[PDB]
Parts: sequence; structure tokens; C-alpha cells
Amino acid sequence: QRVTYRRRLAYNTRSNRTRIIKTPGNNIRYLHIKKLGTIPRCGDTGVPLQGIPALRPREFARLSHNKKTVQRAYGGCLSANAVKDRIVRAFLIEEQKIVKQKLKQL
Amino acid sequence: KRTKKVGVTGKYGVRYGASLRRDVRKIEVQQHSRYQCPFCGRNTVKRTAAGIWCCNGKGCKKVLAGGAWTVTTAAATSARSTIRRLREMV
Amino acid sequence: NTFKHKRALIEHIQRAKAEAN
Amino acid sequence: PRQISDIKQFLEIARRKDATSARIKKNTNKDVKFKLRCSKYLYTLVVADAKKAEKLRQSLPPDLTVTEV
Amino acid sequence: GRVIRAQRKSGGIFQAHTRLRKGAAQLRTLDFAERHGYIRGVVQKIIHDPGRGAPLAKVAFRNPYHYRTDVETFVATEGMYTGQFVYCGKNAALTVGNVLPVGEMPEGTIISNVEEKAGDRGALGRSSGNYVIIVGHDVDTGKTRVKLPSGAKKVVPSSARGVVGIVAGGGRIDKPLLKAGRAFHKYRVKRNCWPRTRGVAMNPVDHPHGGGNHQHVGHSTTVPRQSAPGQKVGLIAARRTGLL
Amino acid sequence: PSHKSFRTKQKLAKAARQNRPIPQWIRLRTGNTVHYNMKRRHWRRTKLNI
RNA sequence: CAGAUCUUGGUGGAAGUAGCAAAUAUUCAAAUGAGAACUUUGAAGACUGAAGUGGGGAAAGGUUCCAUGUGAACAGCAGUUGGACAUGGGUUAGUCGAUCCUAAGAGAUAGGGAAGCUCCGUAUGAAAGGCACGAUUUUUCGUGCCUAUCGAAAGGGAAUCCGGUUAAUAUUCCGGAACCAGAAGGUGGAAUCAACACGGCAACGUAAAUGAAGUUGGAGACGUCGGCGGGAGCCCUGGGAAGAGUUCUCUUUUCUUUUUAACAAACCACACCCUGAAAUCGGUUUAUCCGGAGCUAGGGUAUGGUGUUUGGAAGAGUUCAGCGGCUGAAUCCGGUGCGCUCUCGACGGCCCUUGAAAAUCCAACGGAAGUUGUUUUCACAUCUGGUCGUACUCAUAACCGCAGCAGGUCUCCAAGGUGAACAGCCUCUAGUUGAUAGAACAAUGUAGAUAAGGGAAGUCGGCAAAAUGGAUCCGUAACUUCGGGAUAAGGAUUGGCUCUAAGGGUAUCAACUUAGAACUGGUACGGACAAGGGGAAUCUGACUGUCUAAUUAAAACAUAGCAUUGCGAUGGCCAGAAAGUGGUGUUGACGCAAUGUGAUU
RNA sequence: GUGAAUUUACUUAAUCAAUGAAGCGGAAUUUCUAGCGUUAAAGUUUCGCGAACUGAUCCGCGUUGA
Repeated sequence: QRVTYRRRLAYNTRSNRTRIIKTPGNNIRYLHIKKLGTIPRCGDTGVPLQGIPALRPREFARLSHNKKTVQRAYGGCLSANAVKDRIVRAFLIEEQKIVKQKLKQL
Repeated sequence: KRTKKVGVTGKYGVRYGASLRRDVRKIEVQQHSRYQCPFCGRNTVKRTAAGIWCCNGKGCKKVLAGGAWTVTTAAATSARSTIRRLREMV
Repeated sequence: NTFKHKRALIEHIQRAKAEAN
Repeated sequence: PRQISDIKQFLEIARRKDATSARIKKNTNKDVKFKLRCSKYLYTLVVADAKKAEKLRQSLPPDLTVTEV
Repeated sequence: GRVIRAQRKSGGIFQAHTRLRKGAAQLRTLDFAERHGYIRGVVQKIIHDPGRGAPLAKVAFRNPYHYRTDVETFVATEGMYTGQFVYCGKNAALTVGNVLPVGEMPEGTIISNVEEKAGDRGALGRSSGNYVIIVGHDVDTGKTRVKLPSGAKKVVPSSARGVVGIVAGGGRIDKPLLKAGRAFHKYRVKRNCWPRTRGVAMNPVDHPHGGGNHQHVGHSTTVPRQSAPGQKVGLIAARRTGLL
Repeated sequence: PSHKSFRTKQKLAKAARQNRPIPQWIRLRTGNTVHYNMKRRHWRRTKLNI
């Protein structure tokens, strides 16, 4: 059995994505499907974030807060290693400027 | 060893002239060879675009501004030495 | 490109570590 | 559609005012399906035991509309 | 009897293809902090500018007046890496990539993206592998003599800024293209300037060099500077001509 | 095509209504000089050109 | 008016003449009817043969759709038939599009030009608008803080599926089952007098789990090629069950039917974490990458359907057996892969090419506010969703070519055999059997075939034709830019059938792929189809590529390379009537502009 | 156009460059690291995130630079 587009859009494009199904009436048919979702990228390293699904942007609005975030500082914005580097670098440079302040105050 | 002289420029066949294929051979070997990363020491630096050399090493991921076909050029090295000399005498 | 088939690899394994032992 | 694995859950949803009708479906494998039409979902309970089937059917509220296969 | 190809290059299909450009490469606007001290920025990413032989560098600075981050698009110099700190100002150090006034740098310093005049954010030595040399200073007149990549000597104000180092991407012209196709792709992101038909291969209505039974000019191809727009073809106002 | 504007369907609807034969009782009137519709159109032969 | 290749209209001889010859093809019976080569039904014979003569859409058309009716006219024969003529009927959306967004680009406003029509200009030489605090402040307001619009029915984007239904409409109606967004309060639960939850060493998890201004991040959001792996449908296949074809004979067989949607729930291992410290270095892909910046190994975390299990849902759909709408059954259990289409995953290659924006959406940092009361991105119920498009054709008859014209016109789906193949040839589903016919085989012709002996003697010229041709094995010159030339040239081999020999997975299963060995046949053999003739050299352009649409495809143009010239911005070059005008220029000499030669040597 | 002795200077007319027209002219007197920097506060003086004054000098005011 051959199939047709269910819409008046010909021209398979990045939005005219179709799938083959067998209906309970023994018919081969297209189901028009959307583009795959995307796991949010990390803000510093750019890698995908761990613990968050791959949804479309508007589709994220239907999740609860914990499903879109990770229970950590910058959770849902930065990866674990990126956050750890932020923490260590912040503390070390604050220690450096304290030492330099001690040296230059005298 | 499959080709005796053309090497990487064997993909060009018999065209464009021997000398032009020869000059391309030097540059293409430089352009595609893997380079040691100055930041992580791994041999992980490769060219993304002319002048941009990115390291694929895990944890380093450094991106470099450099020469078109080689990571470092003679002109840059020579002037870096002079600039270092100038700053030291200042 | 050695070990043209599974049997050839087997015989190489059998002779290896047997000449050693 | 929703599947309910608990009989008392089926009664509780039937007690809820959103329940509109109920269907009893007798299958060829002697397994009954108790289906409950609500505002949002068709709640289905698969009862494979005969004796639990009719005590549940008489357990269903009299005001609810129960319908044969 | 027809408007020639040189005359038609006033725009339209001869405009620059500017969809994929990654911003205009400019120095920081000359502010109080960069006039009197230095401001430090972080190199976020080295990026490829379509139609440009040299990479660009996205550098994030802090606004000295507001809680916000200003990201500046620089011409990357060789040795610039992501995560590097770049200091711009009078009191900046003499390190590769730092932006300093030309008057504060010693004679013979190799600089790039040099300002013609104080505050125009970079004019000279911007192409890949090119640089400007600080020939000398004239403190009394507040000027700096510099050597341009064409070999010309130019005077710029001592307050004009320049990036220390050579523009990255050098040696880009050494490699032969080998291909009309590769010349097609290079110019496909710059403008409609390729391929080029010779004037002698045209007809008299189309070009001064067109016409005749044999492909020749018929007149001297060295032309004056006072000539008309339809006449400025060949070698315009050539002092010398021929290969030495 | 199937995709039409509302303006097009209005012009097409009026064109359809004007592409009809004349009522028969018109032909029986006093002083009548109208017999057949002189503005009739066919879909292959003449195009509406809108 | 006899003239002007006079004007307009009319009409002749030619003339019942040229002609109605591309796309294999029709035939019999019956029906209807005044009338049948052409209409309809049945039977037969065929073709398109999945890159269709099939099923759909976009542009364009506009009612051609559908039923009924039919004197003409039109369908270059015919006509009872028709896209023709007449009469009615027909397109139903919160979910499919348009609308929304921005793209290249258009285009107001501020301004400036112009005698003016109007031109330029798009955050510019614009006073181009907001938001928050307060016993109410001299009951005459104070204190703070920071860009139009149009333009995409192929781009971006909220959310619908199955079965059924009409003469003609369906993701729109009907039945059943969902989903999205917005809004209000309500119910149940969760946090809180230790104000804004806990657990996990960690990756992070949990049904919840306040977060203003401000800032920042992500998604939206992205090339092309190559193999590899996963899924789905298809193809293929072993049994079972229902009918059906075949049955001189043979065939536990030949064919058909064996179906399961959105949605809902549960389930499911390259990156990351933990312990541990590795050289006799190991791990590992088809492809050589990885590791003291922590390998291997061990144990975890995350990602999670087009997967599995169930709900939907068998009551549906399909197939069969009866009965006069109804009643009985069946709708089962598995395999397989260098297969096909789509898709996903992890990778590799390539670039002097690095391959959109914006609307929308989410997150973080920050810490304003804050016994009842506060919060609550948690589970539930509750209500709503406008406007326009929607029939039909999408083409050997619905579009454009004056037409029902052998022309042209974007794209989706894509069965079996032969074979490397989406080749050609043949077939299944579907579609069609349409193109004036009949009878005759004169010359000439168009389109195909063949020809003894010779073999280019023909001709301006081997023009046309022939010959060669797949695959396997052997063999392969000059010359060369060392890459090529090269399928050089030259030889041999090819069927059927019975056999073994190896090549994989867990005793046993699955799968075409090569090597032989005989035996056998009008010395046959890529048996139809398909499918290079070759060699020695000259002139010339290096090459791939481009042009005179409709007489010139070339040696012409382009090209890479080489070279020259102008220009360091108050500049070169180009444009504008002007301008507070534009292009190069989101540019800066490795640049742009102007030319001439035309790879290499 | 304005001055100072053809020679020098000045800028308000015009020209050019930059921007969000932020620190111009006088006087008084932030560099080992890809982190964060906002929604003042201490000090002083009146009367709690109510004020004031400084924190964060004054003056000129020509948006700066050629």
C-alpha cells in the first residue's frame, strides 16, 4: 500500500515529518510528527545537561520545576564540573586578593 | 606506501600541474596534521577553519587563533620574541 | 590481515603459549 | 484512557460526580472489563475473577448507569 | 555605447553578501577607563567570519557604569586562545592581544588593528597575517610614525590604539586555489566579483578594449586620472608600467 | 487552487451567477429585445483573469 | 471607379482534394435505443509495470465535482456517451493551513532634497516611554530606576487519533477515544512558630517544595558527504486456521485473509559519578582513537521510543458459515537479513566555502517582599476556543502554449522475478483498453530487418550501418606532470545437472558467497534483454565548467596560475537632478578597485 | 572670522571622526586562574530599611577628539 501526505504540504521539509503506521482497519498511513526535542546545553562548557529531558521549547512549560532543574547551584544552567570549577576558582581568587591586600596595605 | 611523490595530493589526479600540486602538498600536510596542544600536552589540536585551531582533548577544549595552515607561524614567533624583548627592556 | 578465518586464529592460538609452555 | 488496578479506586471514581456511565465487557477468556466514563478519562478495571466481578457490579452505585456489552 | 561593467558596480547585485557575518570587528569605544587605566576582558570564543581570511574573537568586558556585560568583536591575533584575559588601556601591559595607545609602545613594536585616528576603533593592519610597525614617535607633536603593510609611512596620533601582535590566519594566500570552483566559493561569501570577463573579449559597445578583428586594445592601456568613469579602464594613472 | 482568498471567492461566486441562461419570462415581455445571454463564459474557453 | 499586394463584407476554381497514419489492440454476447466499431454490464485478449497511463498535493484554473435530464451546437468518424447543453445539489476544523514570527527585501515617521510629480532616509542631528515608591506633598506631585509596519499556504511554530458515514464533504461530519491554551476560584495533599521540603560520598533523585527589580544562559537554531549500528513499515519465511484456484497425472500446495491508531501508565545502556592506580602498557572501532588531566575492571547516575507489557481494544476492522436484521466461528504462534523506504544513534571526511533570523518557551544568579495565617511550576474536577481557505483537476482533456496541441510545468508514496541496479524485460495492487474506421497489399516513401562473393572500390569525408559490449582469469606499450595512460592493446572462460570443499551463532540453528570435481547437450553458455570498437599520429584549447532559446557548442568565453596598475580613508573605484545621498564597506594592502595573459615545464 | 610681532596664534562660522553625546578643562589634592560584581553602608546629624549630609571634593560648564 502507498501513502499520501495528510496535509496540503508537499515537499518533505524539516516540518513535514511523517511516520508509517498500521491502523486497526489494516491501512498503511502517515502520522505527521514534530521535530525531536533538545536537551538544554550547558552555559559554560556547552555540553548537554544531565537529568533534564529533550523537549521542544514550548513543551518545557508543561513540566514541573524539578523536572527542568537539578538540585544544585546553577542546576539546569551549568554542568556539575562547570559548577565545581566556578566554586574553586571563586574561592581561590578571593584568597589571592586577600593576600595581595595584606601585602599592599603595609 | 601507495603513492611515491603525490601523497595527499594524489586525490587531485593528473590535474592543475605538478608544481601547484606540490605546493598544495606541503600546505595540506601542515593543514591536516595533528598538533600537540600547548595547554594540555595532548596531540589533540586540529583545524576547524583557516586560523582557528581547536583541541578535542577532554577537559581542555581550548580554541586557538593561529596560522591558516599551521598552528604557529614564523612571523608570529619572531614578533612574539621581539615583543617579549621590548617589554623586558621597558 | 592475518587470521584469514576463525579456524586459522584458533590454530595460531593453539600453537601460541604451547611453544612457550 | 486510564487503567485502574484497584477495585476500591474504581468505586471511588464511580462515586465521584464526574462519572457518567459504566460498561461491563465480558471477554472470551472469562475476564471482565469494568469501564467508567468520566469527564476526562475512560477508567478501565480488568477483573479476571468471576466472584469479584458481580460483587463489584452490585457494589456499583444504583444511580450510576451500568450497561451490558 | 553602453554602460560598462565597472560603472555598474555601484550596488544592487554588486553589494556585499552580509547574512553570515559575525559582527563588525572593532575595538572598544574609547572610554574613560581605557583612556586612563585598563579594562580586562575574557576571550569567549574564536570564530570564523565568512568572507574574512582572519578569525574573530568574542571578548566580554564589564560595563564600568552598569551591571551588564559588553561583548566586543575583535580581529583575533595569533596566539589568542579562549579563556585568555585581554587588557585594553593606557596602563595595559605589552603583551600579545592587549590594546594600547601607540604612543605608549616602544619603537619597533609589532601591532595590528591600528587606529588611523583616535577613537575610530581600528583601521590599519586588519587582514590575516598583516601588521603595523611602530617606526618612531614625535612627542612634541604628539604623533607616531608607523610602517603600514604596503610599506608606506604614516603619522597617527599618539592616543590611537593598536592591538599587540599579528592578525591570525597568516599564510592564507600561499596555497594555490587550483580551481575555479574554489575561487567561486571564496567570492560567493564576499560579493559578485567573479568570474571576470576580459574587456578585449567584449564588443565596442561594451568596453574600450572591445572590438576589432583581433583581440587587441588599439590604444595605450595606461589612462589618465582626469578621465571619465567610462574611460577609467586598464592601468589608471600608472607612473611605471611593466615587470621590472 | 483550493487555497483561496475571500476576495477571490466573492469574484468567483458573482462570475458563476452571471454565467447562467436568461429567464424565459424575460423573452415574453412587451418591448423586449433580449433573447440570449450575450455575456456567457465557459471555463476552458474564456478565463476570468483576476 | 476595374485597378491603388486599395478598405470592409461576401463568395468561388483548386475539391469531395491534401488529409483525419506517434503513444502494441482489440474481439464476442447481452442490455439500452429510431439508430451501437465507439454507451453500459459480463466474458476474453492486452498494455501502463511502483522514476506507472497508480494514489496525492503545491502554482494555475473555477464549479470542470455530483445526480438527473438531452432536439440541436461542441467532442475535426460516430455517439443512446461526455470536463459539452439544461436543472438542481454539493466544500462543516480550538487541533489541517492562512492568521503569529522574522528572512532577503519593502516601507512610513525624524529630517534633508526637489519648480514639482516626488526623491532620499529607517534609532538617523527627534524632547521618538516606560516602571516603581509615598499616613496627602505649601490638599498647584514629589523621589528614584532604564527600534513602526509589511514581507514565507515549502522557513520558525501549542494542541487529534481510529473506525464509520454521502450521489458528491472529511484528521472538519457521526460514534468512540484524546489533546492544547487561557481563566477563575473549589477539593484533596505538600511546605511553614527550626519562615520558604528531604534523600544520595557523588553523578543526581523525589507529587509538591514562595522568589520581585536586575543580569545571564539555554532551547527555538541549522552545511555537505561517507560508511556503521538501532527502530518502524515493507519485502521475505516456517507452522496453524478459514475459504478459493488446480487436480489425465503430480503437488501435506497455489492463492487470499490473518489487522491494532493518536493518547495514557509502567518498564528499559556514546556522556557523567564513585572506589582504584595502570609499562611485560592496556582498552577498543568496519574505519586508531583513549588513558597519572585517572585507563582497564567493578558499582552507580542521566538520557528513554517509531521498544516491551497493559489501557484504548475487539465491542472495531477483516475473513468465513448459516438464518430471516440476527446467530455461529476464526482473526494464532513464530523466524530471518551487506534487502527497500523513512528515521534515530555514535562517528569519520571536506572547506582561502564553516553552512539564517525573530516570535515564543524554560532555566539559573540575585534576594525585594512576606493557635492563626501564609505560600503550593503537586494530583484532581470546572468553563471556553473567533475569522477566512476546505468541491474538483494538477494534466497525452480541467494549468500555459488561440485547441480536448506528441510541447512545457515543483514535489510525496513506490510490490515480485531476472540482474550490480530506481537499468531493460515480464508480473501483482491500482488504472486503462483512449488516439475515424473497414477492406486491400501497386509504385514512391517513413520505420525497422537480412543478404552469396568481395570488403570503402562509394563519398568532399567510413556520412549511415555494421562490428565490439556483462562478469571471471591471464596479460598489458610508447609516453608521463609519476597521479596516470588502462577496460591500453591482446588472449582464454561462461549452460544445465549431481556433488562435495571451505567461510558463521548457541550437540543444534541461521545465511548467500566464492573455489573445484565430474556427468551432460546440434563446440551450446552475458543464449531474450542489457551492453566500450580499437590502434599509430598531427593541429589546437591545459583540465571540469560557459554562450548565440529558434541555422554557428567551437580552437570562442570562463578558469587556477602569472603579471601590471591605482588606493593608507579628508582615499581609490562606481553611482545620484539634488541631498544631512548611496555601493565596495559588518571592508583596511594576505584589502578593494582597474586591466592584460591563461595549468605545469 | 578674531587677534600678537609676512610672521605666528585663537575658534564661534563651516569640515572630519566617535558615542548610550560618562568622567573634558581647571583648582583642591583593577594583571598567577574561562568565577562573582547590580537592587550602598558604614561614618556623621536629626527623628525605621523614614530622613539628611558625606560615602562618591570643588569650580567652569565647550558631549569628546582631529
